[PDB]
Amino acid sequence: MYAVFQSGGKQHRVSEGQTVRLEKLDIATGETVEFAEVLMIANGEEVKIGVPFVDGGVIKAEVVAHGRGEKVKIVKFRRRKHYRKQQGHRQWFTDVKITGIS
Amino acid sequence: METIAKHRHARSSAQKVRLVADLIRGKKVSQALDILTYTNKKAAVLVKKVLESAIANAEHNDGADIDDLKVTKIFVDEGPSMKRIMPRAKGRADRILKRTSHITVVVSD
Amino acid sequence: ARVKRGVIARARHKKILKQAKGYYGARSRVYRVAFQAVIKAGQYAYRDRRQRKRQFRQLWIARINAAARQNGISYSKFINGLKKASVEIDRKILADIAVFDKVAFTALVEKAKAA
Amino acid sequence: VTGSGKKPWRQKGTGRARSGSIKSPIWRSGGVTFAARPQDHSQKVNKKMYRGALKSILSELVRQDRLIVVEKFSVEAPKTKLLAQKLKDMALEDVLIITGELDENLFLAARNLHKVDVRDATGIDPVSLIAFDKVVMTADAVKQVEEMLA
Amino acid sequence: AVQQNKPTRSKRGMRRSHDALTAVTSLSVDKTSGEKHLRHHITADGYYRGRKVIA
Amino acid sequence: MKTFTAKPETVKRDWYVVDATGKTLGRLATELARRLRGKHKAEYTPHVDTGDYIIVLNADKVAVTGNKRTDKVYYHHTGHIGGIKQATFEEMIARRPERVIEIAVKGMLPKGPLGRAMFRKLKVYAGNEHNHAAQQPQVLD
RNA sequence: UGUAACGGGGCUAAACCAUGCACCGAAGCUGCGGCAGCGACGCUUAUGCGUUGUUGGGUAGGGGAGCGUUCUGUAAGCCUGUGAAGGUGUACUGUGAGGUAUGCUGGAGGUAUCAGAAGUGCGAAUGCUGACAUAAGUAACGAUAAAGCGGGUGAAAAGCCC
RNA sequence: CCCGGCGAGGGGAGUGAAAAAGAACCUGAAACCGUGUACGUACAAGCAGUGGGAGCAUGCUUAGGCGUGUGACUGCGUACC
Ligand SMILES: [Mg+2]
Ligand SMILES: [Mg+2]
Ligand SMILES: [Mg+2]
Ligand SMILES: [Mg+2]
Ligand SMILES: [Mg+2]
Ligand SMILES: [Mg+2]
Ligand SMILES: [Mg+2]
Ligand SMILES: [Mg+2]
Ligand SMILES: [Mg+2]
Ligand SMILES: [Mg+2]
Ligand SMILES: [Mg+2]
Ligand SMILES: [Mg+2]
Ligand SMILES: [Mg+2]
Ligand SMILES: [Mg+2]
Ligand SMILES: [Mg+2]
Ligand SMILES: [Mg+2]
Ligand SMILES: [Mg+2]
Ligand SMILES: [Mg+2]
Ligand SMILES: [Mg+2]
Ligand SMILES: [Mg+2]
Ligand SMILES: [Mg+2]
Ligand SMILES: [Mg+2]
Ligand SMILES: [Mg+2]
Ligand SMILES: [Mg+2]
Ligand SMILES: [Mg+2]
Ligand SMILES: [Mg+2]
Ligand SMILES: [Mg+2]
Ligand SMILES: [Mg+2]
Ligand SMILES: [Mg+2]
Ligand SMILES: [Mg+2]
Ligand SMILES: [Mg+2]
Ligand SMILES: [Mg+2]
Ligand SMILES: [Mg+2]
Ligand SMILES: [Mg+2]
Ligand SMILES: [Mg+2]
Ligand SMILES: [Mg+2]
Ligand SMILES: [Mg+2]
Ligand SMILES: [Mg+2]
Ligand SMILES: [Mg+2]
Ligand SMILES: [Mg+2]
Ligand SMILES: [Mg+2]
Ligand SMILES: [Mg+2]
Ligand SMILES: [Mg+2]
Ligand SMILES: [Mg+2]
Ligand SMILES: [Mg+2]
Ligand SMILES: [Mg+2]
Ligand SMILES: [Mg+2]
Ligand SMILES: [Mg+2]
Ligand SMILES: [Mg+2]
Ligand SMILES: [Mg+2]
Ligand SMILES: [Mg+2]
Ligand SMILES: [Mg+2]
Ligand SMILES: [Mg+2]
Ligand SMILES: [Mg+2]
Ligand SMILES: [Mg+2]
Ligand SMILES: [Mg+2]
Ligand SMILES: [Mg+2]
Ligand SMILES: [Mg+2]
Ligand SMILES: [Mg+2]
Ligand SMILES: [Mg+2]
Ligand SMILES: [Mg+2]
Ligand SMILES: [Mg+2]
Ligand SMILES: [Mg+2]
Ligand SMILES: [Mg+2]
Ligand SMILES: [Mg+2]
Ligand SMILES: [Mg+2]
Ligand SMILES: [Mg+2]
Ligand SMILES: [Mg+2]
Ligand SMILES: [Mg+2]
Ligand SMILES: [Mg+2]
Ligand SMILES: [Mg+2]
Ligand SMILES: [Mg+2]
Ligand SMILES: [Mg+2]
Ligand SMILES: [Mg+2]
Ligand SMILES: [Mg+2]
Ligand SMILES: [Mg+2]
Ligand SMILES: [Mg+2]
Ligand SMILES: [Mg+2]
Ligand SMILES: [Mg+2]
Ligand SMILES: [Mg+2]
Ligand SMILES: [Mg+2]
Ligand SMILES: [Mg+2]
Ligand SMILES: [Mg+2]
Ligand SMILES: [Mg+2]
Ligand SMILES: [Mg+2]
Ligand SMILES: [Mg+2]
Ligand SMILES: [Mg+2]
Ligand SMILES: [Mg+2]
Ligand SMILES: [Mg+2]
Ligand SMILES: [Mg+2]
Ligand SMILES: [Mg+2]
Ligand SMILES: [Mg+2]
Ligand SMILES: [Mg+2]
Ligand SMILES: [Mg+2]
Ligand SMILES: [Mg+2]
Ligand SMILES: [Mg+2]
Ligand SMILES: [Mg+2]
Ligand SMILES: [Mg+2]
Ligand SMILES: [Mg+2]
Ligand SMILES: [Mg+2]
Ligand SMILES: [Mg+2]
Ligand SMILES: [Mg+2]
Ligand SMILES: [Mg+2]
Ligand SMILES: [Mg+2]
Ligand SMILES: [Mg+2]
Ligand SMILES: [Mg+2]
Ligand SMILES: [Mg+2]
Ligand SMILES: [Mg+2]
Ligand SMILES: [Mg+2]
Ligand SMILES: [Mg+2]
Ligand SMILES: [Mg+2]
Ligand SMILES: [Mg+2]
Ligand SMILES: [Mg+2]
Ligand SMILES: [Mg+2]
Ligand SMILES: [Mg+2]
Ligand SMILES: [Mg+2]
Ligand SMILES: [Mg+2]
Ligand SMILES: [Mg+2]
Ligand SMILES: [Mg+2]
Repeated sequence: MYAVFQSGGKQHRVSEGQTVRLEKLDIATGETVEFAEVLMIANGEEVKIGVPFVDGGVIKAEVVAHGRGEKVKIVKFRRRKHYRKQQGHRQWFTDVKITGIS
Repeated sequence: METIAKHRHARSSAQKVRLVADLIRGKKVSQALDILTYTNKKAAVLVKKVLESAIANAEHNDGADIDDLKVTKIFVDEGPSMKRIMPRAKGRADRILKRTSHITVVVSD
Repeated sequence: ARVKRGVIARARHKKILKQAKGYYGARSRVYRVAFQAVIKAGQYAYRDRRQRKRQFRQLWIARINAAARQNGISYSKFINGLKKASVEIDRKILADIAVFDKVAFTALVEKAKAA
Repeated sequence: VTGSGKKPWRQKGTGRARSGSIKSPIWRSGGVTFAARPQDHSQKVNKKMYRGALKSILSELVRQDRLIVVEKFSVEAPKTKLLAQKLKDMALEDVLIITGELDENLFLAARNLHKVDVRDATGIDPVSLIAFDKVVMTADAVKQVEEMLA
Repeated sequence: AVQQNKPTRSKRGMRRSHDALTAVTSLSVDKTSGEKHLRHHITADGYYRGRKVIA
Repeated sequence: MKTFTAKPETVKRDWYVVDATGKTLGRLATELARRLRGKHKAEYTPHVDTGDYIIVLNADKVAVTGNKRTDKVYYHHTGHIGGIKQATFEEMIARRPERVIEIAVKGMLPKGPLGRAMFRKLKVYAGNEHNHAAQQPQVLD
């Protein structure tokens, strides 16, 4: 059932049905997306290869949320040299629910 | 019922009284009153009088029955310390601290 | 205008002492000691975001090298075999497939065998 | 600060931080490093700038319609009760009643009223014309202020 | 002489683990009167092994 | 996705036998230390003891190349005033043949609780007979 | 002081020399987001950007833009016993100084916005004052002239009385 | 009233809006010292954290997943001025 695909400059081993958090897409809050960058599909045997992507495989998904992650503090501190820095960060994500491993 | 009784500003440090107060903990009042009769310490007399009070405290006011009574919570807290000077050799002065304790006893069932 | 500063300082100490919550001894209880630990925790936190990426790559590569040698191929020839077959699948997944679906994994090594 | 200039303890020898006086600001109960002195905070303004500012603010009241210009404005007898009642017909509350001929009758009648203030056309201010919600100017007062500001 | 730097709550505790004193848990009973006392010691009233010792 | 990590409870540890007769010490010890750690297994995790139980029988008969049967010394301090005790590879096998494989493996494993934990699994033996017949320890090479 | 002159185990190849494709390997480069500084840009317009290339380690130091505090004006206004400030938790939120809301405690003050003025922010100065630790229940209890027993009073007596 | 030495100190009752407002008396922080609950902790080496991470203990709604506390084991890691 599971299939592999590239999204936010990185790949995801995903199954049909489950939710997946991935990097922000330029998409509305409840539209839909079609990943034609499918690298692999598994069931009985394996529809692998295709050079970068398979052939006629498309991973269809639905956009769940458009939130920001945990606050990651960044503390750069040079000991002894009268210097320190403070910087928060919240990475944007897009949660997507898979609805078709063709 | 819980029925608290406590010696506040008891002239003895926590450390010493807490040594006795570990003997009695989750023990039957009748058994606990005996121990402190034959515990050879000043703090035994100090803690006993609080418990022996706490039991009557409990029997008169609230709960009654001496048989079913256990010392549930007994604890000592460091009270105020009164400062005193003690002169040492070669002119220097040393601040002695006369320490006090807040002995609390809780006799529940 | 005299500015008494008992309110603002306590809040600043209290903020940091909350970040040091969990540490052993005075490092949790005592601002002057905690503030160092909270900074060093930040220095290590900044560092280990870089090391997380290194360690996991090693961790996957070990799993792939383990799973490949079961099938008879060493990691070096496997990845070259995949790169010569122009397979874009990363270590993260190869290691995940290697653990979970070995019946699947076998075919990737058999594909690497061809090249 | 009251005290002696004598060193509480000698420079060296004693295992303590070198001290010179009881009065030093790093100590308790004496010092305050940069102690304030009774100082004059009043600052210069150029005649043309003060006139220009009055001309600027007094012109803006014509836009906002806070400047209620009138003919003769004067209470009958020295009484607040009449002044409070007569402003209800005029539909006012918080005002600066500017007048050329300053009546004692009108003045005495507007001390106890908080939101009313009665100032002479000569003694107009920048802050007051801005502060109050309307400004009632007498035809004589306009003529005086016109000549004053120029 | 003199500590180089202060010990902890833990160490201070670790040292005191043995300071805890034990109870008696071994009270006798006088044959005649039925009074509690220490073993081989006389009673409060003045008895020892069911016989009157001191008035 | 958070990657899989082996769970100490779920790990299914296997038993093996390795006849060390006529084997090269280091190249044996290396392959032993590889398995003991749990490297060969595809579910390898560095913080869990995934490796297998190994029985190394005929340890006394282990072979070494060059002049190391005489030349190779095993130094150890006694934790004393000036007690540095040495022993050659002949003299080591002469007294304690189990120590040779033990020491050769121990160094190759990691150092720490898990490192000591994954050594426990190794079961060296001088004689051909082993009393671990109950586990059905299959043959390994 | 201890092997102690490969980092160790260990090796006749896991050494050396020569070639050959592999792979690992950094915050280096590429990938996908997000932020900011400049310079150009169609020339927009009074600046958002179809953009657009580009940077963006940093001590002394120089130049920008901010947070917060007590106080004065807006304020005899606004929020407050249907619970202020302060104390103490929790959950959101901003790139940071921080900010918002609320549980308990508290029992009466607080203060938007935009301005103004500062005793305006502390971890260090063998800093100054108070509080509390540590060593530690450790040393010591002040002449080595010496106590012993009985009775008395007392809640209790080695020390008080006889 | 009750315990105690016709004590110190407490516990009830009673006043009061309130007595953890009871005179050591508004508020009651921190250091520091405790009592009880959850986990860890007696073959294990070092600025005591940090990334990874099993188990165990607790909450929520669902018939599956999270948060919080803990942190076995493990890569890196020599405080601040
Ligand atoms: Mg884009
Ligand atoms: Mg206990
Ligand atoms: Mg003395
Ligand atoms: Mg003396
Ligand atoms: Mg003298
Ligand atoms: Mg003030
Ligand atoms: Mg924790
Ligand atoms: Mg945490
Ligand atoms: Mg400390
Ligand atoms: Mg704390
Ligand atoms: Mg570093
Ligand atoms: Mg990298
Ligand atoms: Mg002089
Ligand atoms: Mg000096
Ligand atoms: Mg000193
Ligand atoms: Mg001063
Ligand atoms: Mg004074
Ligand atoms: Mg003064
Ligand atoms: Mg000036
Ligand atoms: Mg007004
Ligand atoms: Mg008046
Ligand atoms: Mg003119
Ligand atoms: Mg003129
Ligand atoms: Mg030191
Ligand atoms: Mg001891
Ligand atoms: Mg010798
Ligand atoms: Mg290591
Ligand atoms: Mg074990
Ligand atoms: Mg030597
Ligand atoms: Mg050597
Ligand atoms: Mg080497
Ligand atoms: Mg080589
Ligand atoms: Mg070469
Ligand atoms: Mg770069
Ligand atoms: Mg980018
Ligand atoms: Mg150009
Ligand atoms: Mg661009
Ligand atoms: Mg810079
Ligand atoms: Mg501003
Ligand atoms: Mg503000
Ligand atoms: Mg303010
Ligand atoms: Mg104000
Ligand atoms: Mg006013
Ligand atoms: Mg008023
Ligand atoms: Mg009012
Ligand atoms: Mg009114
Ligand atoms: Mg006023
Ligand atoms: Mg507010
Ligand atoms: Mg409320
Ligand atoms: Mg409230
Ligand atoms: Mg508040
Ligand atoms: Mg804000
Ligand atoms: Mg604000
Ligand atoms: Mg509100
Ligand atoms: Mg409120
Ligand atoms: Mg008032
Ligand atoms: Mg105020
Ligand atoms: Mg305020
Ligand atoms: Mg204001
Ligand atoms: Mg408001
Ligand atoms: Mg506001
Ligand atoms: Mg506004
Ligand atoms: Mg200051
Ligand atoms: Mg301070
Ligand atoms: Mg400093
Ligand atoms: Mg004071
Ligand atoms: Mg003692
Ligand atoms: Mg000692
Ligand atoms: Mg001792
Ligand atoms: Mg001693
Ligand atoms: Mg002594
Ligand atoms: Mg004496
Ligand atoms: Mg002496
Ligand atoms: Mg003498
Ligand atoms: Mg003599
Ligand atoms: Mg008598
Ligand atoms: Mg008498
Ligand atoms: Mg009597
Ligand atoms: Mg009497
Ligand atoms: Mg009597
Ligand atoms: Mg009696
Ligand atoms: Mg006597
Ligand atoms: Mg005597
Ligand atoms: Mg009585
Ligand atoms: Mg009595
Ligand atoms: Mg008496
Ligand atoms: Mg009292
Ligand atoms: Mg009394
Ligand atoms: Mg009461
Ligand atoms: Mg009654
Ligand atoms: Mg009642
Ligand atoms: Mg009442
Ligand atoms: Mg009432
Ligand atoms: Mg209350
Ligand atoms: Mg209330
Ligand atoms: Mg009460
Ligand atoms: Mg009450
Ligand atoms: Mg209460
Ligand atoms: Mg109460
Ligand atoms: Mg009050
Ligand atoms: Mg109070
Ligand atoms: Mg408190
Ligand atoms: Mg407190
Ligand atoms: Mg417990
Ligand atoms: Mg337990
Ligand atoms: Mg346990
Ligand atoms: Mg051992
Ligand atoms: Mg253990
Ligand atoms: Mg140790
Ligand atoms: Mg270490
Ligand atoms: Mg640690
Ligand atoms: Mg941590
Ligand atoms: Mg972590
Ligand atoms: Mg985890
Ligand atoms: Mg974690
Ligand atoms: Mg559980
Ligand atoms: Mg549940
Ligand atoms: Mg480690
Ligand atoms: Mg290290």
